[PDB]
Amino acid sequence: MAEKQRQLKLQKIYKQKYIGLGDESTTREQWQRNVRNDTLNTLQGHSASLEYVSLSRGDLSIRDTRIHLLKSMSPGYKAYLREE
Amino acid sequence: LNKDEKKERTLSMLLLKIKNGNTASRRTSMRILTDKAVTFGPEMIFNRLLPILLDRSLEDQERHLMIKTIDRVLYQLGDLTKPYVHKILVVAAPLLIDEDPMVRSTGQEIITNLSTVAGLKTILTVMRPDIENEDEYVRNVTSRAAAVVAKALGVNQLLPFINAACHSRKSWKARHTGIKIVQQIGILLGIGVLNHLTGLMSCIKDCLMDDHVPVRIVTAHTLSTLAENSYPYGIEVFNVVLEPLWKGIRSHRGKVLSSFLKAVGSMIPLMDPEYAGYYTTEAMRIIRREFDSPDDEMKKTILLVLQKCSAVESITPKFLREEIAPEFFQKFWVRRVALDRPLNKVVTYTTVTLAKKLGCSYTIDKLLTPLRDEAEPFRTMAVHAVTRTVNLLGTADLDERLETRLIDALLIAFQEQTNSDSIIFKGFGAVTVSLDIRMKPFLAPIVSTILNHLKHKTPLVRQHAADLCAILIPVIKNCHEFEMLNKLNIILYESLGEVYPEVLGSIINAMYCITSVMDLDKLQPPINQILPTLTPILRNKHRKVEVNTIKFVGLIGKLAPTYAPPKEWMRICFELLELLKSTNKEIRRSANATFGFIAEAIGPHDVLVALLNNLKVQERQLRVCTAVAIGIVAKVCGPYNVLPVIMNEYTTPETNVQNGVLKAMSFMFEYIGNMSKDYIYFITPLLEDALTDRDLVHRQTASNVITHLALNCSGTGHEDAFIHLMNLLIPNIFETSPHAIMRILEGLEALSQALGPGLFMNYIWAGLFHPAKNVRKAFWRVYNNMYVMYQDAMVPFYPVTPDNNEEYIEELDLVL
Amino acid sequence: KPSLSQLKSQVPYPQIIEWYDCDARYPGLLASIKCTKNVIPVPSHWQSKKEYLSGRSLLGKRPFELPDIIKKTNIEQMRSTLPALDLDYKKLHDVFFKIGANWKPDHLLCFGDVYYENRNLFEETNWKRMVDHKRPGRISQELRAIMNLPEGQLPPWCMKMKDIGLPTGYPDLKIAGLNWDITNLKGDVYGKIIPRNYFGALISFETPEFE
Amino acid sequence: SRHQFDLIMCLKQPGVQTGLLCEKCDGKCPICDSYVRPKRKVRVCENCSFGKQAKNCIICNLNVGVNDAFYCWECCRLGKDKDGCPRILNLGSNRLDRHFEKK
Amino acid sequence: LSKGENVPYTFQDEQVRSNPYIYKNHSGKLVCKLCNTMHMSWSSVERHLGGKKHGLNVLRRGISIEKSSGSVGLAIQVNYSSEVKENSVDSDDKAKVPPLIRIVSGLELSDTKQKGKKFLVIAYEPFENIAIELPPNEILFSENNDMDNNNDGVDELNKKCTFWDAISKLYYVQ
Repeated sequence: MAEKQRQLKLQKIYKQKYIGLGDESTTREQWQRNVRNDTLNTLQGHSASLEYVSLSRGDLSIRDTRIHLLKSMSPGYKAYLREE
Repeated sequence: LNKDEKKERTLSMLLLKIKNGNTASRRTSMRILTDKAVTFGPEMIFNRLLPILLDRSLEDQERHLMIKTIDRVLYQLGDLTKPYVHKILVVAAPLLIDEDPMVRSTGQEIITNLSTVAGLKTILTVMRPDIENEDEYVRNVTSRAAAVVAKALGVNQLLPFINAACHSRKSWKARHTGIKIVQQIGILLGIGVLNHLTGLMSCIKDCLMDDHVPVRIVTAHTLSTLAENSYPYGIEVFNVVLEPLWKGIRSHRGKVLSSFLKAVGSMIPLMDPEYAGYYTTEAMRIIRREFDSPDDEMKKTILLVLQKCSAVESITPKFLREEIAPEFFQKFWVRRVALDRPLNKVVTYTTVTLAKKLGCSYTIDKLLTPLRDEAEPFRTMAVHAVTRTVNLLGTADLDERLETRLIDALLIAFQEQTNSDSIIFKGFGAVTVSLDIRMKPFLAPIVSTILNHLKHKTPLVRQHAADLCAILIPVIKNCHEFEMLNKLNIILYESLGEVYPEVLGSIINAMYCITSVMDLDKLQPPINQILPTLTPILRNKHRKVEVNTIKFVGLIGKLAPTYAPPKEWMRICFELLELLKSTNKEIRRSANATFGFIAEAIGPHDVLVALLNNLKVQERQLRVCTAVAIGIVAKVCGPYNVLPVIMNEYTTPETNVQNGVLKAMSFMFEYIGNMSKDYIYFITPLLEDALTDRDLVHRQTASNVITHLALNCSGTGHEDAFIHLMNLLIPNIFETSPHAIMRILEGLEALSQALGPGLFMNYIWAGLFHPAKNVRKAFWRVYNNMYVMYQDAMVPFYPVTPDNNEEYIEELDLVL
Repeated sequence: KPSLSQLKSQVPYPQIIEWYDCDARYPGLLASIKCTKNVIPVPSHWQSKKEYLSGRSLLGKRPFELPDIIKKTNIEQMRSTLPALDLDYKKLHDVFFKIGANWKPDHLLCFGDVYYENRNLFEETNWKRMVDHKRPGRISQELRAIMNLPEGQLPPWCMKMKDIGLPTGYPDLKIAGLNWDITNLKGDVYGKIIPRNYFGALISFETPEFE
Repeated sequence: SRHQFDLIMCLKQPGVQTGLLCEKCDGKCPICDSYVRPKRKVRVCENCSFGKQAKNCIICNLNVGVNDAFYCWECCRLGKDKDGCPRILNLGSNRLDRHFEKK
Repeated sequence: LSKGENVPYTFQDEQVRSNPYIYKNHSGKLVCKLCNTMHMSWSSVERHLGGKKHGLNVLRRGISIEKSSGSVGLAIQVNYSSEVKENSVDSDDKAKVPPLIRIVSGLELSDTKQKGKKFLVIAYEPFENIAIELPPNEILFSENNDMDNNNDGVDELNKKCTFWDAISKLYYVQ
């Protein structure tokens, strides 16, 4: 009882720090987003993996791939490209 | 009725067992409430429970058992109506003023729980009729209660409430108490007041101007608390209030002068160097004028300002010595000061702060008149100022004359002390450490008085005679008076059959200080004649003797193992193994450390058989404290010596041995940190039987071996023994019990580092969704522990394909 | 709530999906994860109210047997656990380092093997030990006594093998008196099957020395 | 605390100041409560600093502190090091209940 | 509380036990091997052996065993007490029940060593059971001796060929 209700309290504190921590009832929609935002963060973050993506895209400057990856963290970046 | 009249008894029976009941009774009736609190009507609980707390009969033991039930009930239900929120605060809030802090906190623990339960809107409705109340005590209570609410919910939500009360022209008293709410907001929030300081300042300034003096005074204190709690940062918000203070200082005198100066005194350190020099030299005029004020309220304010000013750059240390200092020591060091404690703490602290600006040699110069004074309680005050100063000051400043006069003052003030206190020893010991090589000439007569006081009848004086040897030893070795060292040592040896345990403990302590410093060969008794005199002392019960002895015996195990013959070390290993029944901890901890010192000396195998024969014993401390010692014997003498003897002992069919052999293996794998790799492969079959076994405690202790064994053997390349060890754990994921399941999660978190997140997550993706809400609930704990350790390390491994999710990321399929 | 027949069509390994997977909040996803390349199924003792470990297997579990390498150290005799030591420190160190350097437990477990409640590894370990030792063309003394088949005599299925042929599954089996000289019928044998450096070869092997 | 379940840690962003431990709680990791093999100094947040509170042990928060508090090696490998301020706020059920029974 | 018995460990490879079910596992706990219960103490066990669940599992095992296992004839004359000890028990508790015989296969014994022959067991409440080995596959196994009268008593064997002189306490069997 006293322990189990500590457990709740840390769940809400870890979720604030480290963002995506599922609990139990987590929408597939909800979980997927967190998998998408860590991949985008890692692809941009390591300077190897930013090159490798930049060259493969044929994007003009490494910097533009980096913003392509961060705007993708938004849901309305798919729509925004389509309206161009 | 007759059915539901039964619940009406059960609660009244439970509430009876809790309040008055056997310790094994109430412990079962608390378990029943915390589970069943929901099904019983909160009306029935509170209406029955709360009236008890209003009788005049209940004892403090009985009251805190009732409050602990309110706190455990409020934690669950979570939706509570207003009639009881008024009742609960009638009971809970008067705790906040109670004498001792243990009660003060458990009262505060309620209101911060109630604040979330009952929500923001409800409580603030219950305070409004209460703050306008006429009664004083009720207002003093809910200043402290509404402030506790403020921290829990955040002050901004509660701020317009205060602003309504403080700025209220309706009632005078709402202004007053609305301002006290600002203190206990500023006191609770501590430094964090700050960002809220602007909103709070709405209340203080305008509420300051009130024609009622008792309001005028309160704000002057609520500023000094906001000023201090803020510290360096605030000033920009306190300029608005700085003007009306002075016109209040330059006139009102009385007790309004005591409060305004406290405010202005505590704004100074947060002023700029430009102003801070100005206002103090302004204020230092006022203090000089108020030195003669017999009031207490003013003296507490005069000390605050003297205390604050020295820090400010503008005043020079010359100005102090020329004026402020001589008019200080003569007025504030009167013997009437030393008597009352609340104003002693201030004067010494004020003296100590002035000692920075003042040359150290200046303050110590002025403290010689009180150190030589006739009154006892006044010599003790002037010692605290030197000792406190002494750590604070370096003794390099003192000319030779004060260095001689200081030590004569202390010896005297040492040898008339009545009450037992640490202050004289630390003080007389912070002086010696500073000037140590210079101490040589003064060290002859001091040691004569130690030898004179060890013959004295009153047992306190034989404590302080021996307590002051333990301090001088590190001084003496620098001095080189080794013969004295051997003179003190023998004299401490012949006294070592004393009666009083308080005194006998401290003699051993001085024996321990002489022994470590001195040449091992030299000691007079010598060592081989000393140690057999200690072994019968280990059986002395008490504690001061057990602790100080165990540290002395273990010292010899380090420094001179070869003296007592090994059958004597075995006589000690039994006397210690009986001694860790003790209730103290530091005993049990030092007793285990000295098995390492003996195992190094004589041998591990003679000692282990003594320990493993002791795991059969029932009582838990004995089995855990043997399990530690086997861990310690392993580290010191090597695990290869210990481990096959422990793996054999595991076969015995008694269960308590089989945990004690698994617990011993936990300890020994954290003490040999990195080693551990050589030994795996041997223990995988021993942890094979444990995680397979039926009873839930083996599956707990072996998984507590895996946590130690995985962390520090990771990256070694075992890794096929950790998949084995994993294959056995994961089926324990569904296990309940609290001690079992956290030990298993720790194992799974640690095995993540042996395997890696990818190879480990293969077990966990599957049931992370799952239909079962329970299987699902258990895997998500494990996943959450993994996600914290690895966020970017999981990203390659997610089980995600372009069709399996909508968006995916198209840049993961790009190939250059 | 899609019927499992609908749900087993999506999946490359339809034999995993079960009646209950249909009821998941997001079956389409669970079915795809569950059938993903390396994921291992959740332990099966959920839905069992038994509490994972309950008796029937556990009543008969044997107490513990020290690994053979350790048993060489003689401790089994010095301290009799069922139902002072004069141990030698150089000997003990070598057991863990020099002699038992590479020793690894006999079976261990593999990547996907979870431990289900009724499984017993003590059988499985012997069955590996059995297959490697037992063989076609040789019969142990113990079995010979049971069969009443003295050394040097062809087994009783000899006549039928002459009629019907050699074992369908042992094309390279030679049997004395059939397709191997009868003088090879000797002792416990009557037949026989008769048909690097890995870049990192260490080329020297040196354990850490105690002295 | 590892064994006493009611106590609530702080878990805020650590500042620059070091936690302290009393003689009794000395040599303990504030997370796992192990006496062995320290690694890193603890660092507590501002709002656990300020006045009288800063001096008290960061475990019992009752007795006054003297030595620094370190994280053990094992809690620095797992990373529980850098969660946050490792300071216990409430005094807990065990400490109170001893207190009242004695008197 | 154990009445001095050695309750054996579960691994010891069986001194007839007082009962025979209770053991001790690889740990020290006590266990019923029928009921698969774990017990803390001898006091607990005596509660179980006196319980209603340990009653049932004996009956279930009872059934489970009871479902599987011009010539010359033999005659046995079994004599019983001469009102020596039967003077303390006369409360019409099966006192009217005569001795009973059954043919048992040696395939099941407390020791389970050798077997392969039958026994003509004879039992009476107070006295101890008695057996007689029957190597011959069949002797005196008659063919419709009487004219098919149906009072099964216990079985065809008992009514067919037994006599109980209850007045003299002599049980004849042939």
